[PDB]
Parts: sequence; structure tokens; C-alpha cells
Amino acid sequence: GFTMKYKKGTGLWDEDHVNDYKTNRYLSARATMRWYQEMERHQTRNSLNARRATQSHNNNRGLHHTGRGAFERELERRGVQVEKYPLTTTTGTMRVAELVILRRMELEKRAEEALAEQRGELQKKNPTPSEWYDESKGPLNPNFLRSMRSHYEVDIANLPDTPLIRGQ
Amino acid sequence: YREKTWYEISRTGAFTKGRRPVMRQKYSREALQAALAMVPPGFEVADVPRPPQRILAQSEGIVGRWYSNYWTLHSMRYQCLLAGVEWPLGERQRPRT
Amino acid sequence: PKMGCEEITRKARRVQLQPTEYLAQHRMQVWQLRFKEMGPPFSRVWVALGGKMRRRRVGRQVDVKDMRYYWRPIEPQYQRLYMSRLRIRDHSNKLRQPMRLRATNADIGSGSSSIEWERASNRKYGAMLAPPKRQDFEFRVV
Amino acid sequence: VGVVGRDSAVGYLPPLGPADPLDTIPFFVHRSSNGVLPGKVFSMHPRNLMPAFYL
Amino acid sequence: AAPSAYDYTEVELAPGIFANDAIEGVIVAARVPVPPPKEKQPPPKNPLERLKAERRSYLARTTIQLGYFPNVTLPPPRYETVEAVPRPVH
Amino acid sequence: VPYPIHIELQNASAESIRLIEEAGGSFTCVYMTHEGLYQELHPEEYPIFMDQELPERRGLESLATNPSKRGWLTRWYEDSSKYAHPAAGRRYSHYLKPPTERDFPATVEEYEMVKHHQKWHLNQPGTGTLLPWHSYNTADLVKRAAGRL
Amino acid sequence: SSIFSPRYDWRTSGVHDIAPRDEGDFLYQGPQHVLPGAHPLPLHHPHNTITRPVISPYIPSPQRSHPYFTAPLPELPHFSTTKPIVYTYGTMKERIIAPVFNLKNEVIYTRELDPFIFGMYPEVEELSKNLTYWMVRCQNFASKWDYETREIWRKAKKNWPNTGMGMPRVGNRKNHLYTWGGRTKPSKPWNMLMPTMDVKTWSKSNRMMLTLKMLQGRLQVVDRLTLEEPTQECYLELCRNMSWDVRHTGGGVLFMDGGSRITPSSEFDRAFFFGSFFNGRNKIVRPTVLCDEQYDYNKTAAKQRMKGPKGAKNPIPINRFNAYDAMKHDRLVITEGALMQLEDELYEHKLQILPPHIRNQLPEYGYLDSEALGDCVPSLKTIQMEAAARTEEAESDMYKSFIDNPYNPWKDNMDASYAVDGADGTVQKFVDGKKVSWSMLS
Amino acid sequence: SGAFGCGSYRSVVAGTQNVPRRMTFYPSAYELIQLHKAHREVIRHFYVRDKIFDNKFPGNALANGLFKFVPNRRENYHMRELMESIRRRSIWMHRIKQQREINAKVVENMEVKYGKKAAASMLCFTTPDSNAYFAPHRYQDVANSWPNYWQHPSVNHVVPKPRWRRHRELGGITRVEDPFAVQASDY
RNA sequence: CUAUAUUCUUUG
RNA sequence: AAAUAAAUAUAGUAAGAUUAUUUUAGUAAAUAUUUAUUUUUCUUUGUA
Ligand SMILES: NC(=O)c1ccc[n+]([C@@H]2O[C@H](COP(=O)([O-])OP(=O)(O)OC[C@H]3O[C@@H](n4cnc5c(N)ncnc54)[C@H](O)[C@@H]3O)[C@@H](O)[C@H]2O)c1
Repeated sequence: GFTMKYKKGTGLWDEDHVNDYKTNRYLSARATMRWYQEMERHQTRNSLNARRATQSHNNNRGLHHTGRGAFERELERRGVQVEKYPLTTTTGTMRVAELVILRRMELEKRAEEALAEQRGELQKKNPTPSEWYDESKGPLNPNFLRSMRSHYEVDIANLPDTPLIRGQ
Repeated sequence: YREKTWYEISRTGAFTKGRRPVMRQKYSREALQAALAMVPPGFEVADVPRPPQRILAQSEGIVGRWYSNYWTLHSMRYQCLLAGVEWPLGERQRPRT
Repeated sequence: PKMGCEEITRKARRVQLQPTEYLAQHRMQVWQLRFKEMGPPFSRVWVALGGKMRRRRVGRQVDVKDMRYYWRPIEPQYQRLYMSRLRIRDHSNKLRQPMRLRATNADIGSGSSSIEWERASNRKYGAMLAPPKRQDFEFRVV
Repeated sequence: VGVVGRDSAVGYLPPLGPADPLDTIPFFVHRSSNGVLPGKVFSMHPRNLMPAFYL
Repeated sequence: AAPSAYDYTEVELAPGIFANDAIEGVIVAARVPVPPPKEKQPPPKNPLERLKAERRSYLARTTIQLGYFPNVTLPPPRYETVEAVPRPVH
Repeated sequence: VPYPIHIELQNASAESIRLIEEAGGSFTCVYMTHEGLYQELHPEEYPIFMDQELPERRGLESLATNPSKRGWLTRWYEDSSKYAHPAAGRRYSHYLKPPTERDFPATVEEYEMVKHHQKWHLNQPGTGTLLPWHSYNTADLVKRAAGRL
Repeated sequence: SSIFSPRYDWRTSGVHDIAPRDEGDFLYQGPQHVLPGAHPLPLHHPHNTITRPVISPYIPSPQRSHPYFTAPLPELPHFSTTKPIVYTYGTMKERIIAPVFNLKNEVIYTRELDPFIFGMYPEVEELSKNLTYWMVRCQNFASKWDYETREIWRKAKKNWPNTGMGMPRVGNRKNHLYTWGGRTKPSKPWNMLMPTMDVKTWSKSNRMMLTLKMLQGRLQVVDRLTLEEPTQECYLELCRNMSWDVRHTGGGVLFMDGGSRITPSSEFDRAFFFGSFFNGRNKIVRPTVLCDEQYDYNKTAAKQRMKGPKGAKNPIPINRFNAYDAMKHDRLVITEGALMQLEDELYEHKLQILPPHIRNQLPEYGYLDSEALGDCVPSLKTIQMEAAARTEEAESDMYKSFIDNPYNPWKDNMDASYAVDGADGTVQKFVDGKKVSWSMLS
Repeated sequence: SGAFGCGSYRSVVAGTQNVPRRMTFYPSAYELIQLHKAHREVIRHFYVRDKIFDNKFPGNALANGLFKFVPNRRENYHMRELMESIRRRSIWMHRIKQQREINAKVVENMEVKYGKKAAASMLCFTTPDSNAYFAPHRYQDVANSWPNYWQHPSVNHVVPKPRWRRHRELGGITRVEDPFAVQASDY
């Protein structure tokens, strides 16, 4: 019947638009891997079967596995473009991705030096912490002050028992 | 053996051509021109009556003698209207009393 | 059904999902021929005409005869009684409101406006209540 | 005529701001996305079509 | 296709510093030299961690080059022009 | 209505129309077959302008060709539709092309029937054209009984 | 039992052996004595900062509206929000600025969070809707199957006639009364409800959960989630070096893996993704708080061989963000790619919510500048979306000479003539006396 | 048909005079939203039509080159979902590009009639509470719009200030030194 | 209820 | 007609069962659930 075939691949990721009613709250370390196996084999099984069925069916009808007949067979010999809208091929869609990535990596070199150019410059201005260091309103976190230690020239994490207000 | 049971015989939307495309490939310009070039001269579109509802609506693409197929004829006509290809054949006539 | 049962260990029947009734099943047309409902939201009469008519007209009087040509609200028991058949689509949905006699435009459009129908270009924006498309001048069902 | 305060036969005006300054209203009320003011009149137990209402 | 429209897309490298502030001084993504595909690593010089590496998971044995979508760059074709390809006999 | 509005809807009430027109606005009463609705609400689906049906008969009487509702076919009615064929006689007026040349009924049986019709109904001007004695009582042929013009 | 019922108060003696354990037990010293565990409020989880360490600038206090930076601090680089910030209904109405952590656990540049996302102030009914959705959804619905009266396999005949015996009146005894029997109306998957949940509610509830994680000071923002190798001990090396507690007993980490500031991805980082299966309490989820609309193609009864549940046939998949797995794992680790993607998908949503006298000022303030129209230079997108975009940049050239061109449809309107045909109702388009319009096929 | 700003086909047949309209300045702010989320959509169609497999488990790894869509389906997805989405986006673009042509004219007419200052001051949509939605720190003394109404600086006096002290002997625990209130337990 | 009454009126 | 195998026929004048105390408003017309009205006096009144 009508099970919404057109929404099958519509989803952004591989795991959606799939009726998954066999599941649990907590998924273990290998149940999660099982889940990620099930989903991608749900896509792959259903795609490869739909490839096989039509390739076999096109072969049984005496034409090319594509569904591309004798006429279109002649057009490719004569060098004629055989269809109206030549959609991007596999190799193309891989190439896009890698060119995008190869832009991003270069940019992540340049940003690295940019930020390292700034950070050393506003460290030399600030050996002492600014007006965020005040716990007048509420206590500082020693969990976080161990992380902020490196920038400053002083010992931050040594905190008096008494609350410190604009402490020196 | 029943290759299609009563329910999927009952659905005439799939079978008949209402609101449904019956030719699923779309040809480029120099493809359409070659396809039109294989039509024998002295052929009118008006000589190809639209088949009844009983007959399934389908198009085998461009095969030999594709102009005998009604739906192929007119689907090709639509691509020729989109691509700006001149249509050599006639057009469908409406006879009246 | 116990891990000992000779009953269940030999398979007999397997029960399926049971089909639901027509959503409009209870709006029966013998009501829709007789009455019509009139009202502002939250108060609505069902109104009908009187039968004394088609047996003896003559001899009685003109006033008692034309007391028959007025629309009149049905007795409230009967209205509740007929309305009750329209209330059985959702029990325990207290936030709902009963179905009307004649389907309004919202109630026609509600069945095509879902996110399950949005790809169906049949039956969209109402179809079956419009007159049919002129068929191809050579159209024939044989 | 100005653009914000235009003539409208229905009548609609963007919020005018507080009628007195130097004073703070403890609450703030948002118009809807269509410009409607928040009060909604429902019915308590709409299934039986009770005349009893609320806001 | 020469520089793409998106090659001018704005990213903030450092606050107050944009990648479009360099302008050609713009990164054209297709003109970035493609690194050659890395295959699986050669087995270590030692039998022990060779056997232990061979003992690993199929997931841990996945070679990583790009890291995203094709993991390993595809090699460029032998011809830079589409009609530069020799046409055999049909 | 303070500002002018230009709007295309179907079957507006008279007061709404005069309220729009007083402002210096516009109203055009479009009336569409179902296909028309789907083609306006989903324009993207159809690349070329496609041949669109005229709405049906009763709707053409009451809406599309109505100057009061300001339908869109009023020009078409006042230019093309309201005139008969240039050759056509009075009896054959409604036909697209006159079926015969001579306006006089061309069959002796049809002539006998027209004589009987003209003595049936008494002799009124329109009696020449045969109208059948029996009716449909169907809603697709009925028009307005009485109302403001 | 119940507090009122007389069964309560039983066992007047014997509940405690009267004698101390000589290791753990002690006397109450006095008012100067600090008792382990004792607190004036009803804490079902009495965790302090030592057991469940919170990472934020300040320990959350009633004086602080949120435990993060309210102003960009002069000693670190400050990155502004990806999209411009608008304050909607439930938003905190105060500037939320969070530090970013490197993978070496030092603090790196500071980044401003979006109060529409991380500021939607939690109220409990919404989170309730979220939680009940997740716990009803996450059952195994295939296990709800049970036998029924017609499913028993006995003889259908009256087993003894009811006339003269003192025996009960019994026939076809496959009923629910009997030890071998089955019920009249049993439970079984196609009768079990799977709840439908619309995007508005999911979006709102997840926003409020993120905000709740901010207010509890348990939110962490990281550059990348990236491992040297796909192996597990690299992952544990990471979790150990930057102080994530992944032990089952300890409070876990909930990852939103986005890529980085510069290169965000919708897909997980492969290297990190394979190392991320540790047996402990941790979960890696998709970088989205939205959800696809849930469609029901049996809403009436129609398809009977459906096994299924009754309800939405498109339940939210398990690797999304939710209330349950937020409440289980304490630290919420969000990559900046995830931040960018969240803001990107929620932008239009927040714009529509605003009152109309406010949405009119959006273009004036430059909120609505659009790359498509080309008033600005295009914005930062993910890897996949840049791929798709360049794909369309590439394929826009095949539609030029065709009349069905999407990028210039109906260019022929304002030179066009229209002609009403009277022989059969049709309105046909004409240009230069040629009929342009296409009569539809059936 | 309709769907642009000009008019439908049945007004051309109707011959209604739509041409000399009065031009007013309408920011077209709603359409920019719809355009943002249309252009957001088109790209998604291009992405999900162009998925190809990368399978990370070995059993499913025989398919890793192929598109996730069957070609026959990928074509149909290109016709039905994708290239008509471009048309929707296209329509929004047209309806805005008309109106910048119109708004330019309104601005010029008002610049001549008024002068740049007066004109630009009239063509501003500023509402007195626009600071409530944009920079609330300028709005705080006007109304209390916070979800925390007890932490707004006007009502801030209500929340208590504890006297708290850290403890080394408890392990870095901060603790409030305030005495508890004795409670009513009995009647 | 079905038939005969077909204008504001009429049968079993 | 008998036996064997399949069904869920119907049974308020045939019937029988129906699973969790310490409770918080009364007795068409009645009763029950949800809900509504501060309509005038010396006191009093469950009306809808
Ligand atoms: N109810 C309908 O008939 C209906 C509904 C929605 C859309 N449409 C659109 O109406 C137009 C024609 O409909 P029809 O039924 O008269 O013919 P059709 O669509 O049944 O057949 C048209 C022929 O031209 C092909 N074609 C369609 N779009 C094409 C394109 N954009 N480029 C190249 N070839 C294309 C079709 O696949 C087929 O080969 C098409 O845009 C169709 O999609 C029609």
C-alpha cells in the first residue's frame, strides 16, 4: 500500500525516516554499533536490491541494464548528448567534497597563526586577571581556574576560604 | 495465478493516464531532432486516435515506429515545445458537427 | 498463555490488526434530510418542520394548518440523543468539539491538509465536490 | 504621514511605550507573531459544549 | 570554473580579521593542490606490533587522509581536456 | 478602506466591492475550475502557461460574466459572446455555426411540430423555437429567482 | 506501606540491632558537627562540586543569573555569534558568553552563546513532554505481543453439555478464565501507541534542556572532537587528559559533534567516532535540536498487515539530543560546528516568532541580508552544504536556452497575448500569432 | 498565471487597470525570511539528491561508490522535489527585486519632497520598545522582561545574600554560615 | 412510508 | 439424524462474576459528572 516511498532518502542522515520500533532507552557499547549497522544496512540492502531488480528486469526486456535502448545506443556512437539534463556523476560529487575540504584545511592553518598572533599580544597586556575574577556575587570554580592558570604570571587557583572581592 | 489482484486492477489512476507522466526520459535538442528525423514524410498527428481507458498508457521511449504510439508522440511534442524545436508533424484536430 | 502448554505449542490462529469504522459513520442521512442545525458557537439548535400535514388538511382551520410551516427547534433530549452519536469519535478527548451535521469547509480540508497528504495532488483543495474535468474530446471508457 | 503610525481603518498601532517614564512595569507582554494580544477565550469542557468559559 | 562565488565566503579567522581581507589573495578551492592518496600504512619493523596491528579491529584499521567523506583523495585522470581522450572503435 | 488595494478573489459581497472601489482600489472576481485552483496555488509545477478551462455554465452566468461582481469575462461577454453568428437566423442563433442555410424549419415533421407548438403556447414571439415540455429540476441549470441587479 | 495505613508503624522492635558497628558508626557531637550527606533541602542526588565537578567560570549562585561570562574579557579573543542575536519570548535577556576549551584542556578563545538556544528558560511541563515522549518511544514494541482467546488451539465444541451436572456451564474453554487460556483484549504491538510529537514542542523542549545545562554550569564548548587514531585507548587518553568522567558510576559526557569553527560537518568525525565506543557512560548525538514532521500512513486503520505500533511511523531516531540522555550525563560537550549548525537551523524559526512591528525592523538592522539576492558575500556553511551549493553553481548553466529554466521561469508574461476560445472553453496563450500554451494531456 | 507582483492571466483578459498604482515603502521583511528558508531548502535538495555511500562496516562495504538514490529515482527527485524548489526560491527573489525598484522610487520622492534627514527619519520603523528585542540592557529601566524576575536589578533586593566560606577540611567545599530558622512542627 | 395532487391550496 | 473438524451468533424475566479501607455536601420528573448567579425585606432558603 502507500508507505511513503518518496520520503525514504529525504532525511539528512542515514538513520531517519526509518520506522524503528525495536529499541531501548539505554543502548550499550555494542548495541549502539548494532544500531549503526542496522541503519546503514537498511539503506544499503534496499538500494542494492532496487538496483538489482531493475538491472535484471532491464536485461530480461532485452535492453541495456540502464534502460537505455538501441536508439540511445546509436546516439552515443555518433557523439550526441543523449539526455536533456546531465546530472553530476559519482566522480564529480566526490571531487566537490574534497575541494571544499582542501579549502578548509588551508584556512585552518591561517586561522591558527592569526589567533596565535593575537593571543601572545593580549597576554603581555594582562599578567593579572580582569574584572571577571571578582567573586563578590558568587564563588569562582577551582575546576576552571586550573585551566586559566597558564595565561597569567601569578597563582590563581590559590583561593582564600573567605570570599574574595576584587582580590589581589 | 493472478499477476495483479483485484485491488491493483481497481486502481485506475496507475493504469490510465490522468495527471501522470507516461514517458520517463527527457532528450536533449540534437536527440529530439534525430528522433524527429526518423519519422517518414506524409504523416499527420491527427491519424493517431487516443486509446480508450481500457488500454494501459505507456511509452516505450524512442523505438522504431514510435510515432504510432500516441503518448510517445505527444510527450515528444511536449519536449519539442520546451526545447524550442520546430514540430514538423501536424497538430491534433478536433472534428465537430 | 505457561511453558507447559500443549495448547499454545501447536499453532492455530494469528489475529491481525482490526480495521476501524468510517470516521463519519454516525452522521446518518435520515437526520440530514429532516433537520438542519442553526447556531452561534456553543449554542446550536437542530431545527425541523412539523408533520401533521399530508393526511388531513381540509376542514380543520388555517391557523393550526400554518403552524406547520415554521422551523422549530427539536426537543433537547432528542438533540442530545442524536448529538451523542456524533460524540463517539473521541471519548476522553475533552478538548474537542462534536462533529457537525453537514461537513464544513475546514472539515473537508482537514483530510487533505495533513502532512501525510501533501504529496497527493488528487483530492487537494477539494476535488470530489467540484464538477469533473472536461475529458479529452476523444475520451471513452469502454 | 509617517510610516510607523499609519492610518488603519481596522486600527492597529505598534505599542506606544509606557504612559509614564521614571517608572518600571514589573511585567512585559508580548504580542503574537501576527500582532494579536495574548488573551484567549476557551471553554472549560468543550466536548459537552458548556457555556462556561475562561480566559 | 575559475573562482567560485563561494570562494569569497566570509569566515572569521581571528576577531577583526576576515579571509576576504587578503584581497589574487583569495583561496580558490579548486586551485588548492590535491595531496596524493595515502593507502594503508606499511607493516612496522618488528614482528610483535605487526601482529598486534594485524590483530586490530576493522574500524581501527581504517586509513584516514581527508577525514571527511572520501577518506582518501581520488587520483586525477590522465587527460585535462574532455576531447583529449582517444576514442576507440565502437 | 484608507489606502487603495488591488485584489483578485472570488465572489465578493457588494459592500466589500464598493468599499474597495471608493478608496480608488480594484477588484476582479476570478472564478476558477478546480484545475485553476491547483495551478494558481502550485505555480512552480507547471513551467509553461497551459490551456486553462473556462469555468462551468452557472458560474459563467453568475460570476465570471457579471458586471456587478466584476467578473473577468465581462469584456469577453460584451465583445465576443453576446453576439450570434453573422450569418445566423433567429432560430439558429444559439448554434455555433448555422446547421442549415434557411432559417425556416427544414423538416416537414419539424414544421408540423412547430405549428403545433405555436398553437400550443398561444402565439407569442418566441414560440418558433421548440422548448421541451418536461424539466430536470437540476441545480446546474438554475439561475437567480430574484435579487438586486 | 502507605503513610496512613496501619501496616505502617509495624516492626516496633528489631529493625535495628541495638549495638553500633565499630567501624562506621559515631555519636552526634553537637551543632558544631558537620554530618556527611546532611543538607536542609530535599536532595535526592546529594552531589557536591567534588563528586560532580562543574566546569564554568563561577559556581552557579542566586546572585549570578548564569554561571558564565557576562562581558567579553579583555585577555582572550572574542568570537561573536554566527548569526545576529534576537531576543524572543522566553530568552534570558542577558548576555551569555562561554569560554572555549582546547583538546589539551587549556582555555582558548571565548565565544558568545545564543540566548534563543542556550537562553530559553526552563520550565518543567515542556521538559516533561519531552521526557515522556522519549521514554514511551524507546520501548521495544515488538515484545508487547500476547496470546488471545482465538489463538489457543483447542477444539471448538461444548466440552460437556450443561443440563444435569453440578459442573460449571462451560463450553469452548479456551477463554481467559483458564490456565491454558488467553485474554479477550490482549496487548500486542499493533495496538500499542507511539506518540506523535510536532517540531515546535521538540524544538522548545530541547532548547530549554540546553539552557538548563547552562544554568547548572555543566556545559562545555570545545574546538574539535578529534582523536589521533580511531583506537579506543586514544579516546580514553583524551578523556583522561582533559578530565572527562566516563566510568559507569561517574557522571557521563554527552557529545554533540560538529566539526570545528572553520569546518563544520553534519557527519561525525570518523576518527573520533570509531574511538567513541567505550563501555562507560557516554553518548554521541547528532548536532541538531530539530525534528522531521511525523507522518502516519495508517491513521485510520487502513493497512492491516502492518505490524508496527499505532501512531507516528517516523519516530525520532535514538542518536538525537533529548531530555533523558541530558539528565543522565552531566557534562554536555558541544563542538563549535554544532553551535553553528544549531544557530543556522534555528534562525528563521526565531525570526518568525517575533511580533510584526519588530520583524519589520529586521531588514533595517541588517538581520535579513540575503546571499541569494547578493547584498552581502555568502555566509559560512557546513562542508556538505558548500558541496551542494557548488553543485548548483556548476549545474546552473544547463538551464539557459530551455523554456523550463527554474532560474528564469515565465519570462514571456509581459509580451504575451491571451485568447478566449468559445467553441470549447479554453484560454490559449499567443505570442506573435503563434500558440505558445500547452493543452494538457488528459 | 499569478505569483509575481504584476497580476494573473485573467486580469489581462479582464483588462482591469492595475498599472498606475500608488507606490508605498514596504520593507518586504517577511519575504526575506521566506527567502532565507527557501534558499536554505534548495541546497538541502542538492545535498540529499547527491548522497553516495560511505559505509563504515565491512559487510555493507561492497556498495561504497554508488549513489544512495537509484538513478531512476534520482532523476525523478531532480524533476519533482528539486528543480521546482528552485522555482519557489525564484519567485521570492522576483517579489523582492520588484520592490527594491519601487522602494528606491519612494525614497527619491521623499528625499526631494522632504530632504534626506526628514525622509530617512520618516522611513524608520523604530518602535519605543524595539530595545526590548534587540539590546535589552538599554531597556532594563523601562520594563521587566526577564524570565528571572527575581534577578532583575529592580527586584534584585529580594534574593538573599548568604555569608559563605570555603573549607579546606571538607575538601574545598563552600558552605553558608547562616543559622537555620527553627520551624513550626506541632499542633 | 410509497403513489396521486406542482404557485400562496390539496388525497389516501 | 449420529460422530469428527471450523466459528468469538444471541441470552435487562433464566443467570453468575467484575480486582485497590480509614471517605468530606443533600434529595418528562428524578439521580449522577463537570460547571454557573453575591438581585434588596426580621430572620431563613441547592435555585440553575
Ligand atoms: N495534472 C497534470 O497533468 C499535471 C500535474 C502537475 C504537473 N504537470 C506538468 O504539466 C506539464 C505537462 O503535463 P502533461 O501531462 O500534458 O504531459 P506529461 O507530463 O504527461 O508528459 C510530458 C512529457 O514531457 C516530459 N517532461 C516533463 N517535464 C519535462 C521537462 N521539464 N523537461 C523535459 N521534459 C519534460 C515528460 O516526462 C513526458 O516525457 C509538465 O510540467 C507536467 O509535469 C501536469
